[PDB]
Amino acid sequence: LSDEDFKAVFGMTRSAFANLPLWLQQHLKKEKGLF
Repeated sequence: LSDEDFKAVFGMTRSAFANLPLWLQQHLKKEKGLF
């Protein structure tokens, strides 16, 4: 994903996402159907 596409999907930047706990990172990936 481009940075703008990432922000569109997850509502946050890649670096913000990386600050989330792993459990929430994985929650969001499943939720959005990615990775």
